[PDB]
Amino acid sequence: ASPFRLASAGEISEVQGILRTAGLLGPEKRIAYLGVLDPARGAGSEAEDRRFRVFIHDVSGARPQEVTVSVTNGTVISAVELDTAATGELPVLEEEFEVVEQLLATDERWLKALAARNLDVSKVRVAPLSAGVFEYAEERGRRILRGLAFVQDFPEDSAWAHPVDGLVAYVDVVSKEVTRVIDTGVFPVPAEHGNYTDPELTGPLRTTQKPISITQPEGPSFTVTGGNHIEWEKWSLDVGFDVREGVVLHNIAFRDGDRLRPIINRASIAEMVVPYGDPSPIRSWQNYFDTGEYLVGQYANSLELGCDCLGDITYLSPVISDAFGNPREIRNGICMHEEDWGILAKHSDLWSGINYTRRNRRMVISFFTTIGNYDYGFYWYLYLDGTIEFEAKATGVVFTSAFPEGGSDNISQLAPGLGAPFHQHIFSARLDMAIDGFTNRVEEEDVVRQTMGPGNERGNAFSRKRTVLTRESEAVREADARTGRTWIISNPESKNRLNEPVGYKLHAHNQPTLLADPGSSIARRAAFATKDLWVTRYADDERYPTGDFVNQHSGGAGLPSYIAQDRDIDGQDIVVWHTFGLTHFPRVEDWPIMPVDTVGFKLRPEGFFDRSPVLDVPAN
Amino acid sequence: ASPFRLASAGEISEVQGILRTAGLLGPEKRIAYLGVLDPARGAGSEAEDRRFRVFIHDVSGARPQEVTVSVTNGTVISAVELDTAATGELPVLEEEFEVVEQLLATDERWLKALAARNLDVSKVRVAPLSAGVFEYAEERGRRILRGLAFVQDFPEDSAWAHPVDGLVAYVDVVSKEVTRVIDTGVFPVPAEHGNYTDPELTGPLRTTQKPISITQPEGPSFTVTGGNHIEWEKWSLDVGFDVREGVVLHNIAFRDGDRLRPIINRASIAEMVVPYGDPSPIRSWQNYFDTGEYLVGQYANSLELGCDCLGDITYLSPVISDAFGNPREIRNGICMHEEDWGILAKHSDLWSGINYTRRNRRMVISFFTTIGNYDYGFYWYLYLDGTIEFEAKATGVVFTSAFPEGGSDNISQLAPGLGAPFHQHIFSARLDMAIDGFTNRVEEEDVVRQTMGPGNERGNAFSRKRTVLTRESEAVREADARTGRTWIISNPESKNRLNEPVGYKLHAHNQPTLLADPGSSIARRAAFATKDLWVTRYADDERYPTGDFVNQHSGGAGLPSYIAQDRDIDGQDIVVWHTFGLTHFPRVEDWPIMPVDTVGFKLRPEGFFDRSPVLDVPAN
Repeated sequence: ASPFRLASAGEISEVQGILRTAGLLGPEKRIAYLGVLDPARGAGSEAEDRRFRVFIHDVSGARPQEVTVSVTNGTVISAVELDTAATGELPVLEEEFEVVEQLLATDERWLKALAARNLDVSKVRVAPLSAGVFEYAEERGRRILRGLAFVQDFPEDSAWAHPVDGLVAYVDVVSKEVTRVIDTGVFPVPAEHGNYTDPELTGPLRTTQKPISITQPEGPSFTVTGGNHIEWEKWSLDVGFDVREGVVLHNIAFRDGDRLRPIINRASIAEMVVPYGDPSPIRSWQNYFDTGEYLVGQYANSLELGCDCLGDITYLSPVISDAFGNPREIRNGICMHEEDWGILAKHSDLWSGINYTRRNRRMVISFFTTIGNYDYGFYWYLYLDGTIEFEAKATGVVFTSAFPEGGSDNISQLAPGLGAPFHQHIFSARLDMAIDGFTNRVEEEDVVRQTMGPGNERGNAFSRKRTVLTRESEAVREADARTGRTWIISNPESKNRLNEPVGYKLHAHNQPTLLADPGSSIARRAAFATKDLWVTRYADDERYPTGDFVNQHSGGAGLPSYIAQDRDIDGQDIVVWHTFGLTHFPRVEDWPIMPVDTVGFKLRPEGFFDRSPVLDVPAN
Repeated sequence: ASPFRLASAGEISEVQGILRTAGLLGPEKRIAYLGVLDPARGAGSEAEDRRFRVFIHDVSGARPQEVTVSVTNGTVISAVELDTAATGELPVLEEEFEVVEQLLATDERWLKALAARNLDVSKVRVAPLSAGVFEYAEERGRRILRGLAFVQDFPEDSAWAHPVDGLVAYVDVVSKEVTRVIDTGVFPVPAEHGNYTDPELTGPLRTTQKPISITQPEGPSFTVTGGNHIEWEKWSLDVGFDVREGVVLHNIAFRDGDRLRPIINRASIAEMVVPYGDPSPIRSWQNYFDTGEYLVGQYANSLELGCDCLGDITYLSPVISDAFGNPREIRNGICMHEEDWGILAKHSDLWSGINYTRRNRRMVISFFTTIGNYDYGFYWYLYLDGTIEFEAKATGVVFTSAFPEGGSDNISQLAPGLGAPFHQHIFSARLDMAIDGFTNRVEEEDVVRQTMGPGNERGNAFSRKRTVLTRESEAVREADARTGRTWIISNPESKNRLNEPVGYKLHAHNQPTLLADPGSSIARRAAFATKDLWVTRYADDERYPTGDFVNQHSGGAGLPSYIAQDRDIDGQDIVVWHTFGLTHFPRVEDWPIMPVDTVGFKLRPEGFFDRSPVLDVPAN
């Protein structure tokens, strides 16, 4: 049908079948990751060769393996044994989070820690956080997780309101042993509850809200064919889904007259880091790689009609694989609908007497993911005028700590005795560019100010400078809001009627990048977050900014290594990597449940079309 | 009733009556401006003393006058004669724009200019642009306008498509004489039409768009009392309207429990400049002060249902005064409605098993204004969580020129032989702060990075610094996106339950400010645009960043002078002035009609409330 179609339950089963028949899926193997591979560069090869990539964990202690399978031919294409102590461990497993509370419950030094605090073990919940690479040399090669405790007064209580400070415990999940229990001191456990559902806290619910009914009596303007192909207002694309990256967009093209023009080949949020700014030994190791370590698409929520998505909604229910190879369906995990977006263009002309007004619309493709305390919304927008935008919505419950008596320079106080450490939410978007084809280049555009004098008189002139990025070694860029720095991706071999290269301009929000000291562990492991834009030559194996195995890997694996190749990017098949995020100094208004905050970027046509592409929109 | 209510037709008439009876409104007087004054600082004075301010122009040649009237008592409170050659001229009059095409039509040197270009005078439209203060010493004291020609092939033709380059003419509108006609050279007149209504250009209109129906079967959630008082989701305010500033917001307060908390006293866009970056003598003088010189609210459009504002709309029809003192009604000039705004807060908790989701809503108050080629949308948003946001939407038709053969560093080409000079759209918001009262202060917050070492180990810590602005002379600030610079406005005498000052944080977009050389005419006249934030001590006569008489004034009159007073702003009655804008390098996609582009800012609660203020929102 289409080589970009969503993986079916049948295919997941066939992989389990092929892995089983080839002796790779024994009773002790666990699938840490499984996802389809994208078709190869060279769409000339006719015939579907639907391949999958599988990361197989081993519970007895044996070396894990990276396996590639071809469901079409029913064979295993390759299988490599992995040296995790070198290339990094595999993604964490759902079944492993549950082991850290169980193991520590019967640990003598943990129980002694809780006794000194008069805390009942049946009420202590332990949060299984990923472990970076720090001092501890005995963790190398071993699959570790770290726990932090939160007291839950009753089954429906928000344990986040009761952090147990001064206590951390490392645990080896494979051999199932607690490697350490560190107790720096006793901190009072914040007693105030944080139950945003308790009528005591909420007070009487407002009755002033009248309904806002959004419908489409004739149905949506977009069509879905082949399960995931979308056709909307001249736009064309395929909505894919990977258990690691979540929603992924393929073949984004625009129908310019009698021509389907490609813009972006593949787009996804390829990584996401949440570094913590608390210098305390109890949290200085805290860094979530939501995409790399936990796999974003795995924890996707099922969206509800009227609550999560309002209007005329069309859902997609992606198919994931559980740890044993059985197909698992995320029902209504993808929302799709069109939205009104105010005025698109308007002018009341005095001379002609013509009054013109046109409404704008955007299409929305979204999914939500929950990862421990936080929930994130991923939104992609396509507008009538050719603009493409991405938006991340951060919500959920802020990670808490104890607010030290003397106050703190790295923690916010949210209630009496309750703290919340400073952190960032950093995203990395992978944009496989196909601006009117694969011959693309990136130019950095700066505004330039002119001194009053020769050309200038009056001193009113100002210009713009554009330098082309030619080699990968000079494609690592920093933002500059003062000079209005932006980046244009063009195709030198495709020109508009004015005989100028077609292009698209990238507008960043210019928020701060990674604040962690340059020599820190997190700086090395998340080097991508230290710069706003990276451009690399395309390669099939260069998929993530942090590499393929992020969990407990030591650093350098992603972009810093790809970039060292110093490949030519002037008029080639390039990939743009945009770093963007939020610096969060939690405020009282964020407790007990955090209201949505947002970050993103957008891409607008820069001489792509011959004139305005929305001249043919009617007036409803 | 309420001293903030909209000026009625009756009051406008009474002013005409009082001005007439006092011999100030003779047959030769023209009202260049008329608007109510805001109540005095000291709301203790009971009894309405509804005053008005009137700028009276004189057509015979006599000195204009600034008059203050009290419609309540039926008397003229004060009347001063103005020396325009010193303090600046009055705003331009509608009846004066029409004189510049008529005068030049019978001017020998103009006709000779058009003859050399084989252009028929009955087809040449002249655009009456405001005149700054430049070389010409003979313009001082005289009321001047400058014209630029555009050919209109037929009555419904878009003349913007046919700029007549190399030609400018200055005209004295009061004595009605053409002072100069400058012809630098003949430029080919772009022949391609730009009629976005012509089916040739539009092609067949799309039929793929299905309706999006937005209704409210039970009516809106907001109430309007006293003609302009709004009560919506704990929000309280008065929607005013001034012919110069447009929509103005008064007494913005939030109902926190059994308490109506003030946040902002008065908010408006007090100035707006559109500088042009073309160094050519034909346009190097071009600078629109949309608010200062043309009066934004005067050119407000009447909004249509379904086209301009969609949903359950409630209109306000402000009353302006024509040039003779007669009440003129702008029907449906103000749109008001509430909008759904996605997810407000959401979390699916593993430990408690509780799945929480709440939708967000924003209220919208908007109006649109047309000024020559451009149309601007002014939008104010109030969200459930206490966030306040402003958004300017730029559209219309780009001002065109001839694209020089050798190309240009300050002009964009939009079609064959058709150019469009570089420019900016700069806005200035005046925020009269009343954060929980009038004892406010402004702190500039910067993110601070920490070196790996002592407190830090691991090098993961990062903080925030906050310096208070105490004297007006140190309250002139520049943005810094790299360190995440923001500004918090707090009330040192009001504290939250954690015993910390209540506040609100200002988030700017960090776009570039004025690019014009420091010593230029426009830099002096629009000094406010050279810095992102200004804070001044409140005073009744300090109303605009550019002063009271912007037209042909030489510079320094606004903020640079107010600021020199060096008044204490630490815990006083302060006013925040935020500069924000768009740098526009027109692209082909902007021709023939420009799609909406936006700028703005927002203010979010920073420890204002004791906890999240949206805990009581229900789940519809």
